[PDB]
Amino acid sequence: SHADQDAYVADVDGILDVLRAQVLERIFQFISKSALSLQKDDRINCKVKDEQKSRALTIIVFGASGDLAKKKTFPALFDLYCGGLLPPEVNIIGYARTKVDDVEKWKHETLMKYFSNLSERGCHAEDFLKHISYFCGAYDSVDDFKRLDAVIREKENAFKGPEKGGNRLFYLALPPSVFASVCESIHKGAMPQEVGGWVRVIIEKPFGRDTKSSAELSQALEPFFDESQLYRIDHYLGKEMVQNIITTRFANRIFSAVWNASNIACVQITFKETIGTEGRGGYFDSIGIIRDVMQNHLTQILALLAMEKPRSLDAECIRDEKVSVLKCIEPITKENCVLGQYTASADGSIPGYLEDVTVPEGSTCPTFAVMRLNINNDRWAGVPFILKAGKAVEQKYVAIRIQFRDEVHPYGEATQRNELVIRAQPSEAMYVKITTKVPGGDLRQTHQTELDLTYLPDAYESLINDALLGNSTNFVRKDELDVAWRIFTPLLHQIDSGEIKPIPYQAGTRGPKEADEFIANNGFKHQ
Amino acid sequence: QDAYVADVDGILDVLRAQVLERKPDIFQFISKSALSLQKCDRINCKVKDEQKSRALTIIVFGASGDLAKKKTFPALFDLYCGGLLPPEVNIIGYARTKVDDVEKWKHETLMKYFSNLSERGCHAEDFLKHISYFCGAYDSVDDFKRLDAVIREKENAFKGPEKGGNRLFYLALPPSVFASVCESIHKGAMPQEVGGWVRVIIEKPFGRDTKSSAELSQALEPFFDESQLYRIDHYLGKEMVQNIITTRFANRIFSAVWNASNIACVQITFKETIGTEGRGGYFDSIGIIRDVMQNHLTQILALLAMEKPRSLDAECIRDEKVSVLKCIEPITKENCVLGQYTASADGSIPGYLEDVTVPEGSTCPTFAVMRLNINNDRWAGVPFILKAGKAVEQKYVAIRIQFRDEVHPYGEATQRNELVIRAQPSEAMYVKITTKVPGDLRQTHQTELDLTYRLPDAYESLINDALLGNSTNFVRKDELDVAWRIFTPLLHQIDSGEIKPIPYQAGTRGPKEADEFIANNGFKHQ
Amino acid sequence: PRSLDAECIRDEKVSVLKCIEPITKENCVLGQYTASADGSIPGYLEDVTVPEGSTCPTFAVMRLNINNDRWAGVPFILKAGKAVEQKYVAIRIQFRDEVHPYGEATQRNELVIRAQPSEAMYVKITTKVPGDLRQTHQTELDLTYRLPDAYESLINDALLGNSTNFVRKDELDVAWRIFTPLLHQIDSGEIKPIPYQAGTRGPKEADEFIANNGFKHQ
Amino acid sequence: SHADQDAYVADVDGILDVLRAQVLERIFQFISKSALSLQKDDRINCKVKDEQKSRALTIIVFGASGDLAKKKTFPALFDLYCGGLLPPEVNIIGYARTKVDDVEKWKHETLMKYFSNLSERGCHAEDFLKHISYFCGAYDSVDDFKRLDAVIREKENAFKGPEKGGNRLFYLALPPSVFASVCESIHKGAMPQEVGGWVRVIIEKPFGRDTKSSAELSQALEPFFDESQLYRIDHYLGKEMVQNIITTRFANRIFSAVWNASNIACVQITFKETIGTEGRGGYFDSIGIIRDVMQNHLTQILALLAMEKPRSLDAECIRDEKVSVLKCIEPITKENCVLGQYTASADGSIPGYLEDVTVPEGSTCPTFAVMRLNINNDRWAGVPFILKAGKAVEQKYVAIRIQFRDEVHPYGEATQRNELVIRAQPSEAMYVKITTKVPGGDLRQTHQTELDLTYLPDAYESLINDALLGNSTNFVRKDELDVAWRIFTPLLHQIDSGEIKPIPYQAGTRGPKEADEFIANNGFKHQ
Repeated sequence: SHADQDAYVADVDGILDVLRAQVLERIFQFISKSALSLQKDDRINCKVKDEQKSRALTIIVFGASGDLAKKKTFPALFDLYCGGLLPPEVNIIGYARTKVDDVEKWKHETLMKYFSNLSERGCHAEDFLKHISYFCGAYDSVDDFKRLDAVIREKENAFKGPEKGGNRLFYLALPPSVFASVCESIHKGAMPQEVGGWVRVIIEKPFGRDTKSSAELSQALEPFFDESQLYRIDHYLGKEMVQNIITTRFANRIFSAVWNASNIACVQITFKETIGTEGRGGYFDSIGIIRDVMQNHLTQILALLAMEKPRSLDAECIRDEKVSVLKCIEPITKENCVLGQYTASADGSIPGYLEDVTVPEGSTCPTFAVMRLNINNDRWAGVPFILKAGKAVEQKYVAIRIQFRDEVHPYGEATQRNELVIRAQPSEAMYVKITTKVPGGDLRQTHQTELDLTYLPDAYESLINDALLGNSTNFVRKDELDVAWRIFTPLLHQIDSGEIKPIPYQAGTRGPKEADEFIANNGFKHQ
Repeated sequence: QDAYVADVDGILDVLRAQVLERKPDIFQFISKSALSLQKCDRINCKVKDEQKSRALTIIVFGASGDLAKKKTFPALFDLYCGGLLPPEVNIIGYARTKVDDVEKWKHETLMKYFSNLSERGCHAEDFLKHISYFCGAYDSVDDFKRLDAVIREKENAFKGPEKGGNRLFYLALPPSVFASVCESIHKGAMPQEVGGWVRVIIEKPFGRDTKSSAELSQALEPFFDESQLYRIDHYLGKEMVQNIITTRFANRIFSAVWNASNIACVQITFKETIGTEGRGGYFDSIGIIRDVMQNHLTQILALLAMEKPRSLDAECIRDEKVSVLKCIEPITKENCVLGQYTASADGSIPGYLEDVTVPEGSTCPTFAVMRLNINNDRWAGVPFILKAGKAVEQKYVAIRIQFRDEVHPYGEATQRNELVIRAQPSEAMYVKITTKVPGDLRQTHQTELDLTYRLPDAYESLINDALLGNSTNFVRKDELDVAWRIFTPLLHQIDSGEIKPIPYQAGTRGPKEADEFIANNGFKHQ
Repeated sequence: PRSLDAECIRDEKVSVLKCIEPITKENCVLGQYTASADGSIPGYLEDVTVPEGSTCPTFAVMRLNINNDRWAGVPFILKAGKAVEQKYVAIRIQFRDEVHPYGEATQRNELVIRAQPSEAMYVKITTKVPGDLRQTHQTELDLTYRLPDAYESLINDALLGNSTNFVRKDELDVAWRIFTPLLHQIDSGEIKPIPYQAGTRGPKEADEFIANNGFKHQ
Repeated sequence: SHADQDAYVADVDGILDVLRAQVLERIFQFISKSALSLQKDDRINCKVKDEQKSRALTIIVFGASGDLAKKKTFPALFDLYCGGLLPPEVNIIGYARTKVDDVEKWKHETLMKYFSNLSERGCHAEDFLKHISYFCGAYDSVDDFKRLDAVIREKENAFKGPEKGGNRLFYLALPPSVFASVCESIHKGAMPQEVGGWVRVIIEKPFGRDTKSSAELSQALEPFFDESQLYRIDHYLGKEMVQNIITTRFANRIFSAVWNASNIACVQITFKETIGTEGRGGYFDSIGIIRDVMQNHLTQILALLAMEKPRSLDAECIRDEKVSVLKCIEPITKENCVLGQYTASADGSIPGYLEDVTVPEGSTCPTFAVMRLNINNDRWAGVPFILKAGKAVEQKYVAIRIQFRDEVHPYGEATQRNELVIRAQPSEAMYVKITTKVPGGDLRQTHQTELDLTYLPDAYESLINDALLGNSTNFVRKDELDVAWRIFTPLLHQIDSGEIKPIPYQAGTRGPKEADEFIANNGFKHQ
């Protein structure tokens, strides 16, 4: 029955392929006619693409003096440069409100301080600054963007290459409250030239804090930029993990056939940090652990892991699949959620969550959450999916763990549950645990063995790269974002209404003992 | 063309997604989705010889109003493109505001709202040539005499055999000015004695209770009679009414089951996803019952429940509409559940009370389920349920007739048959029955039999009907009176606060209590 | 098996063999070796103790059909050859391809259990290469963690009284019923061995037979 | 990519060198430990060698009365003597079946007639004969070899030098049919004394006539003598050409870096003689031009020229390389071979091949062959290699010609293909053709110039010398010989089966016009 669902998809896809094979030799009405008839039977080595070095490119980092841009975005562009993935004629413009006199001292004192000191990159720092300009403006004056437009065209017409016009990535390293005006501004007069050039806009979290707030922003931006252009970025989702999820499964019959209710006992996605929040109640307390990394980061990982088979690796096909599976998820219930808030470490080195000037005294805000999701579809019905996130815990870990059902017969206690782990932190690792024979001679003399399925810019860097390459896969689409918010918002309301409460846990522990009881009571068996 | 490799792949991508959602048993589904994925011409004149034999003038009062410019004029345009207006048709937009440039007015106020369809848009300029603007009062006899002269002008120039002219007056106005417009027409701009009829379309609301409605009917009747008067309900399509009347009355099978001994319940449902959209203030005076239930749903009920007409002539159908309505008991508060929408989850629809033009403490229902009792031989003890809702989970209008179950012998291997007539979001009509599956008789399948074989839309259908003089789908004076007597006690109870609307979230089905009410009044889910 | 006891394993050996249809001549390609290029292996017919006109096969590929729920329509191919290109004994399970979505960026997974010329057991899968998902690599996962050799293992087994790897009487009977019609057809001359040169893989027709019965090379 | 292959070899060799540098200061397990840790980061002037004049040496020329021995081997030993490369105590024994009475008249009438008359050597003839003995025996009687053994020990114990025992070179100037018995005979009782002495055995062509025949001989000899002892000799491969091939390339970055597919357009190895076969159909007709010089002589030249880089100049390292590259050669096809047979010269002075009593009338035997080999490896894939051999042609020539790809841009017709020529006959010559500027002044005014890369016993003599010195480089090893035969045998079969036929050509012409068309159609452009 599980085999027939997959077979039905594979049949449909096979029928579409033979239509495709025909309708690529000389119209909708040829589909219907063929349907009836089928029935009857060191130096930066440039790695960039040709199209990439074929037209001009300007990256505009708006809010260029803000912490995010100088400490993260520009150092990330710097690494892409060093790794030979920026086009060689790349123009980069930091835009910001403060007027500046010595442009070169700004690049050095505001930007360079934060570049990578590593000796493999030290050499290139000054090289990369030749590509950077400064521009002083506001985020709402149509004037300033007409001025910017002229500056961009200056650099664009100066390009020494075949195609005219210029591609423009607008990076809004800004508070979301200004996204709408900046976007309207770019629409009114800083879009790429008519002759040629794509436009793309990277926007930064938070993408609202609930269904309502998030949809307001989407409605606000959608008059000016469509889903082929907008790129809602998640700093923590890396290429390497996404490929581990998609390829390992979908390229391989062995894994594909077991990726279902009939074979999987339980699935946990875990995001754990030893660091706390000290001195950042300024952002965190309003947000909480669920909105911070679970609604956005863990849920995209879930979507990629649980989705049905896309017909191809085209980005929007994958995104279609993320949306369909997210739509099968029941809104999380307060009955399926255990919350924590951290207090001071036993040793007394790390201070508790409430022990912070920037945190409302008596705050009830969760720094820890374990929850069970139910995915109601043919593939997943009944399978526990556990999401876990926690700050100030025992170790820094990010992994998927899939636990498969035991074969009780006939090995019994001489075997145990196979598992598959996809780890991204503290380092990349992907393995299956299986039971093998030992040499030298009874059949029940067995070992556990971990098979290593394993065969560079970091997560953030590779997202900027994908956006330059025009690949939307790992970016949350508008519809996708809405559904995710609908999965979490009702629980978030019950939390704000006090209906469930965080359990205290000392910084440096696993978290609340009740969380582990919860996990073990939701289908997981300790190895 | 590496963008031919692309677009067909997207086509396939859409087909794929269709089949994986619906999951057919696949070639034929792909076949019939390819054809649903497809689905400078001269206007061929489809008009009768009586219609081309005399001049026609259509006068839209309130022409610069939202109803007339967004709905009436685009409708007339569609009829023009469809060949359903005579070739020499004269249409006059009458309004109170002076206009420097009538040609600008035509482009900016009307053409803006014409269907931007390829096979329509290229007639727009030809259509505007049939349209004039006229500036006047709605109550001054001299203005209608000046209108009369503007019309006679066009009539007396008619390039055709009969003299005089037919005049359709469309009153796209508040009901408060109808009496004065009608009187003004009576005294000032009736058709020429030499020849032509006068017809007058008037828009809802037709009062807000028995008394006010009767007052309004008495205020109009000295000027126009029920052969002239056309109380339009925009939603009642020709296609759904043929479904209701022919399927039943032409067939022994459906005639024979259309009664108390075979029908468990009947539900007439009107659902929209839109809210009041800023215009809460206006709606707050009316409420959902007066808005669509006392008028639209009740006409549907009438047609569904009537005895057999002495003929298929319009007034015979109307007589039967009247007779069955006369058998309906006034709705009680106990047989009524009210709702009032709150904000949608994504906030695209603000709550009904969030609208600043809605007064604090409003108790106005945006949703209503109720039960009517038709006390006659055909219907005694059969629950008729009317349901109407704004800001619910989908856009949908349908009749669902559920027949009594056959307990023996199939037991749980069968369930209640249904006949469904849907008008929105598309036309369908079908029966759910149980059939065998291709050893045991107990192995059965619920199956749907499609009974249903650019036509004009429901509103356009009614305007065409009024041009041809077919009264069928218009509420007659006596019919209207009786309809108000069904609902007015309930409305009084509601206005005295005896029933309170239950809050529901916009985008949901409505209050859980409304579904329980349906399930408690003869409906089974299965 | 109902358990890992020897006779339970043997019961199951018997049951599955009982589901196999007798091999037909049409599902059999025969070979007979000729002299190696360097003459180190004289041709089969050059041996004086071989009678003139011998039609005896030194090589055989054939297909068996296991008619049960688990195996219906799965080709099982047995191949045995003398004087071919290498010394080798292995099981190769090839899994069905995932056409969508990787297309030509993937290929059929395999599980291989080799005993000769050394023990190996491994799965071929496709994995990602460390931007595009379409960039993939075929990789081999070793599943295998002076022990006695195969023959010594069996004698030890007989000393300990473990029957597992020995053909039981009923099992044997059933095995003969799989092959005997084919052997009769072969002894009546209805199939003729194709000459192949010693040191080569065997007749080209044997490889084509494999490729025509569900195996893809890639 | 071509640069990365060479770089990979040079890296590996560099890693092995640092292992070598460590593991020469105090075991396999030290390789693995150092591997992980490297990751984390007139009168004869005697020219002979000391070892040579340090132990006794007996050269036994078996079949000493045969034509080969008296006309070639003994005169060749005579020249080595004159050139001061035989040890001064050298014993030389001619062995043969005829019983002889006056040993001194045999040396004079059978041997001396054929020594070099040249006045620089005339003087030494009688000197060299003092070193020669005669021995009468058969090639299968264990008795005779025990008798020989005693005679050798006689001469060996009489040696007036430090080390005891005696080194023995057995030279089988014999028909190959007797190699096996003579070798068994020497094994049974004429090997060097236990105390000391190497044994070496020179055997003479033909080494079979195909894969099967050649491997029989190898199996026959290998019970008695291994590959450090057996010396399959090719009279025509000279030291001077071998060094030109190996040194010029492998000692020099300039040549090494261009010795590949990416730079070379085509390569021809040519062996041409004006002489015919008259009165030697007795050997030739059974053999043909392909087996005579192409399978054996041209192919060793090819191997040396095409081989990958050996880690050192140790002989067996070079031979390993000859084998690996030979293994990359596709068996020659009849589609890639043009054959000729010569008829009488136009002038009518040289008689045709069939015009000979010792030649089967109607013989189809090729006196001429041009063929294309494909070497399927990273270095050579797609590069035409043309072998050409012909008897009774226009000139006596033996040369390698390497034709490099044109640099079309930017000199155009003011430049042409560089070439490298290594000639051995009619005289030694090695040059590159390149394009230079002329003085007195446009950049496109250019000349062709041949650079001379040039800075003594003959070919045969220097092979006997290498064998005395124990150097196997220019001798075909057992595995090497097998692979070469596998490259040629299938074509030789198609030839014997008549599937391609020789074209007639008049003695004294280039050969068949079709051969030159063939060459020009296989990548070569005339200068």
